[PDB]
Amino acid sequence: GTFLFTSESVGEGHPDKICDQISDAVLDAHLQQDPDAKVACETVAKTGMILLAGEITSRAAVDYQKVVREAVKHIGYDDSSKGFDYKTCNVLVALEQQSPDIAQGVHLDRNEEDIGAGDQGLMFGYATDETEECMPLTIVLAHKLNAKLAELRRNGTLPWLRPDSKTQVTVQYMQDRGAVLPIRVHTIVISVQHDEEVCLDEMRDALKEKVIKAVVPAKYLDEDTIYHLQPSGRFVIGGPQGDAGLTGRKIIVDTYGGWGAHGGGAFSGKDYTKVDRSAAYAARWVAKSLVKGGLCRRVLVQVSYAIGVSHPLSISIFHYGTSQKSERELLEIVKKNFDLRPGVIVRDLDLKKPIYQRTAAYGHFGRDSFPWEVPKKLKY
Amino acid sequence: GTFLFTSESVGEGHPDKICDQISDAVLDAHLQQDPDAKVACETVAKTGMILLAGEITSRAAVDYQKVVREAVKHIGYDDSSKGFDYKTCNVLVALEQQSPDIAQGVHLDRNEEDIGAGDQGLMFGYATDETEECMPLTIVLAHKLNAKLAELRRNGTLPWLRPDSKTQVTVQYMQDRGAVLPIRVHTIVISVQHDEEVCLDEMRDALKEKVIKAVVPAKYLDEDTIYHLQPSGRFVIGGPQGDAGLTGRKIIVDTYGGWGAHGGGAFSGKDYTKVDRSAAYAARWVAKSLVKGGLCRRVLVQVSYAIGVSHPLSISIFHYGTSQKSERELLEIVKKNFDLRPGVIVRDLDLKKPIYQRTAAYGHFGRDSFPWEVPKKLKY
Amino acid sequence: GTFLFTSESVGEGHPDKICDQISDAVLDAHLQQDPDAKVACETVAKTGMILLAGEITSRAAVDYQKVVREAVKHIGYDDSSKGFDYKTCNVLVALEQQSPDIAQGVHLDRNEEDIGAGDQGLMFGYATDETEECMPLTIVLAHKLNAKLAELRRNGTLPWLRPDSKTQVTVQYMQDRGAVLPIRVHTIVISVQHDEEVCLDEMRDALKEKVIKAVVPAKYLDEDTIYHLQPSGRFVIGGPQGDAGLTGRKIIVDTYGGWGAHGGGAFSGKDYTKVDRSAAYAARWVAKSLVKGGLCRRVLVQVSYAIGVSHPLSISIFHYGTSQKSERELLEIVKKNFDLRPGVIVRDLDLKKPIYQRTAAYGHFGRDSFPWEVPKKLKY
Amino acid sequence: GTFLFTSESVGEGHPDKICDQISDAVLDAHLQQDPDAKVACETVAKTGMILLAGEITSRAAVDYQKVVREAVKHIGYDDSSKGFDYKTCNVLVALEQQSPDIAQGVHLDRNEEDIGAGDQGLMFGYATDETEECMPLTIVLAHKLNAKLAELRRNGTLPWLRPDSKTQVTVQYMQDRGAVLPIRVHTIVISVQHDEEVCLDEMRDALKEKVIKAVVPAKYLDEDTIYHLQPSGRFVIGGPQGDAGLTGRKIIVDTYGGWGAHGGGAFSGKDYTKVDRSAAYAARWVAKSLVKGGLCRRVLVQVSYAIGVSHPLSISIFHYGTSQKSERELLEIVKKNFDLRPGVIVRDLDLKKPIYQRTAAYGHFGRDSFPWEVPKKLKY
Ligand SMILES: CC[S@@+](CC[C@H](N)C(=O)O)C[C@H]1O[C@@H](n2cnc3c(N)ncnc32)[C@H](O)[C@@H]1O
Ligand SMILES: CC[S@@+](CC[C@H](N)C(=O)O)C[C@H]1O[C@@H](n2cnc3c(N)ncnc32)[C@H](O)[C@@H]1O
Ligand SMILES: CC[S@@+](CC[C@H](N)C(=O)O)C[C@H]1O[C@@H](n2cnc3c(N)ncnc32)[C@H](O)[C@@H]1O
Ligand SMILES: CC[S@@+](CC[C@H](N)C(=O)O)C[C@H]1O[C@@H](n2cnc3c(N)ncnc32)[C@H](O)[C@@H]1O
Ligand SMILES: [K+]
Ligand SMILES: [K+]
Ligand SMILES: [K+]
Ligand SMILES: [K+]
Ligand SMILES: [Mg+2]
Ligand SMILES: [Mg+2]
Ligand SMILES: [Mg+2]
Ligand SMILES: [Mg+2]
Ligand SMILES: [Mg+2]
Ligand SMILES: [Mg+2]
Ligand SMILES: [Mg+2]
Ligand SMILES: [Mg+2]
Repeated sequence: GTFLFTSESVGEGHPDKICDQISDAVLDAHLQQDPDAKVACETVAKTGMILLAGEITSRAAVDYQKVVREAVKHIGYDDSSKGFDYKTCNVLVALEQQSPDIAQGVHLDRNEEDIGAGDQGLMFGYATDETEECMPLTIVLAHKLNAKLAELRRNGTLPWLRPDSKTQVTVQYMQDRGAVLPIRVHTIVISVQHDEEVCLDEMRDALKEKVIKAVVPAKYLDEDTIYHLQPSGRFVIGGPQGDAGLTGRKIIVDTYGGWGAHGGGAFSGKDYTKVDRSAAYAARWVAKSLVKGGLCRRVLVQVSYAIGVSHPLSISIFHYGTSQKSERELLEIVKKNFDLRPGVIVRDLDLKKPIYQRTAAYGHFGRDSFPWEVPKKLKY
Repeated sequence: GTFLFTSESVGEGHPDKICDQISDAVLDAHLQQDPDAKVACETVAKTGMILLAGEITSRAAVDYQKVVREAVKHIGYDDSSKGFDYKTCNVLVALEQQSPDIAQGVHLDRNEEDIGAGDQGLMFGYATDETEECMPLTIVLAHKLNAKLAELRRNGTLPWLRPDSKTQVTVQYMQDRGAVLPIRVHTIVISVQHDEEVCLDEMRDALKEKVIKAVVPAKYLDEDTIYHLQPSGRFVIGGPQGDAGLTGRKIIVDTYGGWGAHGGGAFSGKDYTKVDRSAAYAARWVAKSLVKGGLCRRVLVQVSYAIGVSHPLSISIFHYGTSQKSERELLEIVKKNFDLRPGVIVRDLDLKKPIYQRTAAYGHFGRDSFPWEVPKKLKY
Repeated sequence: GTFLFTSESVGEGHPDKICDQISDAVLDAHLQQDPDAKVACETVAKTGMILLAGEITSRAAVDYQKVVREAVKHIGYDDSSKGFDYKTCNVLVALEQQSPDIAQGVHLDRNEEDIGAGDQGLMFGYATDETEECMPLTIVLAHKLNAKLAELRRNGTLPWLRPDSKTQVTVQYMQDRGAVLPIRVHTIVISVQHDEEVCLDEMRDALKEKVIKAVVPAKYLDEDTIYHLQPSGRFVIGGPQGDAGLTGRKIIVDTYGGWGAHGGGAFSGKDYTKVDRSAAYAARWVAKSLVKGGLCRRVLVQVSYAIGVSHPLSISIFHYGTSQKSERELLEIVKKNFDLRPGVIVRDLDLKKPIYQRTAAYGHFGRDSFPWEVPKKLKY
Repeated sequence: GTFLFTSESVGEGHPDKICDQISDAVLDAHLQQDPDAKVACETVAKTGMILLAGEITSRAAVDYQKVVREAVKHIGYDDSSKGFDYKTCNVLVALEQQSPDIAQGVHLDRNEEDIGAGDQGLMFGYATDETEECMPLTIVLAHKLNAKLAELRRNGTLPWLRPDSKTQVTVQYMQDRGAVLPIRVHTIVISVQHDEEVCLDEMRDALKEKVIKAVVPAKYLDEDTIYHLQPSGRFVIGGPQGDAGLTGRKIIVDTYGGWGAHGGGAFSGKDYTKVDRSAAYAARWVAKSLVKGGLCRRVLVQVSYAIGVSHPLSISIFHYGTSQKSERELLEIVKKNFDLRPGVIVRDLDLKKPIYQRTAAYGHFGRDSFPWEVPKKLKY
């Protein structure tokens, strides 16, 4: 009856997450001036370099140097001794207008409600009753361990901490009629960039006492729990200097930590016409509405689109046997209650608001104060 | 009892797939000279630009200009009229050595069998008895539609075709005791870059008669099947000019098309010490061995690692109720029969051989002549 | 009594000259919207790449992709078969604001007439009565040979010509009391990029009959004149693909072809507060005013500046013995008649007008319709 | 009888000079392994970025990251607080092979002595008896002021100094039968990058007492000498962050500070087949041999070449009336005594030795221990 499941998360200074945050800072900067900006901004990070590459058509006047450098400052990379500095890094820009062939097929001369999907693709939403926020415990804990590191770095409790971090949590679960019940934490991994001066034993002691014990309820930890803390032994070189970063290379950290499924599309740097984002957000909204509405305990929702077509091509519901209603019955409830055209999702979820930089670390789901996390009351 | 599932694939000239192929061309070039090369090569593509960024420590002498340009030539981008040309594009290189802090924690002064995982992470393998190659029909068909386009482009049957393409296939399935049985094709999408001179009606006629009807068995197509062929209406601008590409932004196309699960790690540009690749390949091998061995009809396998630790932290088996044996029983069979340390996987699957460029389009799984696709005979 | 002197020139598609033209296209684009734009734009060209690097503080909204690509189109690089294409090349931008430390020292809170020099430096102007335009015959002929090539390329007379070209002219002169008198052309070199299909003998025949004989008066050519036409034997690979280009690497071609002197400063990509440009233009104006005013036959003028100081630090006149007046007397005439503060030069020479792209090939001096080429009437 | 002349120099951390030093570090790195390396390496510097662009064909295996970063370390940019750091800056490489069309025209299948010039162009050498090193006093003093700043920076006397500096020296001269005699220093400018903490009055006091008075003989300074010390008032932002740098943008600082003449060609990043360097070095050698041989007091030498042709196209001697021999007589002495083919100059001046990084700051001429500064004994 029991099994293991593992999820990971990364910190705000992880090189891939730096790129996601920058891409969404750029998106927000455009939306502040032009709510209808078309944005597809990829970021690449390596030693001393932020490169912006992609397509933007917008009426906004954006200072890319300022936006990029302020985002990196916020993350905490402000000195060459940390391996990266917002004041002195290179910022290169290779941005062009959106292809007119895409524009004519997707949104030119179309009513906002009837805007075509900005691309083809598939997307999944997922929800589980195992936590109040309707997310897997494995990823919730992984995120919280990274957030605790940032907190202790920023308040001076552990001044040897740097911004680049990774965590991983293995939980032992019991099966419960298709739902899952967390029993204990089996293994925790933490790797975090650090200054030259602190030794390994001090780091491992702090990671156990001030990070893990501050985040994970004691009821989940026991004599058998395995700890891999600074398992490489040394992590002075970090950030983009240690490892190249790219936008959209943490798509499982951004979503459900391996639970449910993923259709492949990245979120960050994209406006609402890119269904990779808007439709994945709507699918989460559907999944969370089904669980918080008491129709099931655990659920996966698939949707798909074709470029230039407003309505989804397919919708599917998988409830793992956790509902008295059939999956067909749930599908019909979803069809009666949701309009999954991108031009309607934008209204329902306020997707022209410049709130995207907030989403780009610690996961897009199970977080405070987003429209896709507020359940819709269902009629049936 | 029936449901829809959708998967996509992309062609060799899709900008993300260009980057995956280049990253693996670079990997292969190093492995040809130095079997123990440590490679973490990211590629970025935009109008007129290939950028290499990442970390390589190798004894090989590699001409990056030649490797990159030959890969782009193979894909078919050989003239400015197509939007990209291997002869005249910019190739920029920002490659450094692997971090010594990583090297000391992972492989320096370690026995090959006892090499630590090159990073933390989670990985999944999947197999399904619905096709002989043990892959989902949705993605098999999607891949084959892109390969047919490349074939007809290269043999001059449809000389208006360009290298950038995307396909998407929705299949109606029936449930069968946890396994899945394909009934019909519900919807097909094809978008492909084209020359200025061909009209939309000629393209849509050719896409139906010479591509779809040449790939999809007639038994799956009927009067109700939906066709979205060149749904944007125009796709002259394409390749990196139309849309920026990055390595590792097609991870679901590379694997199972939404079926099973994904741990988040990209494959291309990485040597065998990066468990994102080696352990995902081994997990496929386990999944396919369980199905071809008659122990189940459909199966998902999770594994996870910590950086610097050779043995996996967790292993999990999910059989969807398609075995007479318990999941615990299958886990014990897997533990008795496989050694999932990266330093052993490398031997079993010949992962120092320069065969990776072959994997970087049309999916890494269900393909001819790879060691991870040859089942292991199981003792129990 | 006789001696040789040699000067060179390059065509509009020479890689260095591509960069000068782009830098001045960017300058003009800013000046069209903001006459007080502070611009220091460097351009770099290599295979498939235009990079903009430098400092701009301006109220203008400039589309750098459009400006760069239109400039390259004008030059004639419009197909991958020519080695470079404005439609498909990479354009990268690394532009920041002008340093506030420079701004505060040079122009903030200063009256326009009393603006400080934007940098330290030295500059020279030169004029010679040997041609009506008051320029050395060697460089006048070199420029005209490149312009003839562009003409015959653009009108289809020699359709095998490509935009990248270089010329060089050696003239035998006689001394005449410090002035110089051209006697004959001693040697001509022409190298020009060409298509694969034309042979060397056809090219050399055309270069003699349709280019040289169309430009150089027959009185200068004789049986002893030496011709080095396509002396490398093959020049198919050309433009940035053959040789990297940078802004400000043709400063002698831009000025006097080795005659007179040079202080080292580049012209292109710089607004009027950069005395490298404004003061060199004023010094030409002084030199040409002295010669056209009948005060001398040949003259060199030096000026110099310190950053943040409005008046020149030094002014010097060298007349080669070609005046009845002393050099001291000429210096006093120049001091009475010219105000060489950058904030006054800007008024006199209309240096906020967007006419700089015009200057960036075929030399900045001896050209039609520039204020620095119209003599000032001198009082003394 | 008296006149002013002004020359400038820049420090090792001036952004243009950073690029020259890097380009020559790369050249030296290749020559250490392959004496016949063909090198044309341009460097570009901006905030956080070193870009290498150009053409190299060589048997050497060069680590461009190491070479670039070590050069920047030597200069003194080792912390983000100084505006640039060798440890954390971006290094990008866009290097290709030399064009085969150039190679076939210049050196393939040719005897070393009969190698063609690597390009067309003109070059000048100059010498003056006004100093023992046969250089203009104006530029000698300007160089020495920058070297003094570097000395006091590096020994901790003035720890507020940073690596980016510029100087300028105006000397009052008397005419002496075509030669020039220095009388006094008229004006000195010094601008140097500095830390936030030092005030302007302390800087100006130190610049006068510890720099100027330590370099310039007191006999040249008097009550009328003008001092412009930190004339901008503030220079905290500096190096590539303050101003973009490029290779070959200090060609007058590299040579004669405005005296004599310049043909336009840059020196740094080029092997001996590029006559811009080898022939300019030989022309200096000729000029210095004429002066040290007692044939004249001041002399200018022009040479020119065509690509693919070994012998110069023209040679000219201008002695300013400082010889009893005619210029024709001096030309014939030069022709009898020198062989100015690049394949002979290489032997005479040891131009395959990796000593070029040494030349790339403080001028290429008048410096200790170079073959072009050792006079040839002349037969006539
Ligand atoms: C796995 C190291 S790196 C990925 C592999 C690397 N591209 C290579 O060249 O081998 C991925 C992430 O892991 C973290 N990291 C970096 N250095 C260390 C280190 N010395 N120890 C532990 N973790 C580290 C950072 O987040 C980094 O982005
Ligand atoms: C969805 C177009 S693009 C992704 C959106 C784009 N970044 C934007 O700026 O809007 C993704 C892929 O879709 C394909 N594509 C490109 N142009 C067209 C087009 N005009 N019609 C249909 N498909 C197209 C290519 O594979 C391309 O990489
Ligand atoms: C001297 C060739 S290149 C400068 C040298 C080059 N960097 C190298 O790597 O050897 C300078 C210029 O010369 C012209 N050029 C280019 N190819 C040829 C050629 N094959 N024959 C004659 N001239 C040529 C172009 O203007 C070019 O910018
Ligand atoms: C003239 C400043 S800059 C050239 C102009 C600049 N591109 C602009 O955007 O206005 C040239 C050189 O001058 C020195 N410099 C930089 N900042 C200052 C400053 N604040 N005061 C004095 N000199 C300075 C450095 O060597 C620099 O490369
Ligand atoms: K990476
Ligand atoms: K993209
Ligand atoms: K060059
Ligand atoms: K500059
Ligand atoms: Mg990554
Ligand atoms: Mg997608
Ligand atoms: Mg993509
Ligand atoms: Mg990973
Ligand atoms: Mg050049
Ligand atoms: Mg200057
Ligand atoms: Mg400069
Ligand atoms: Mg030259």
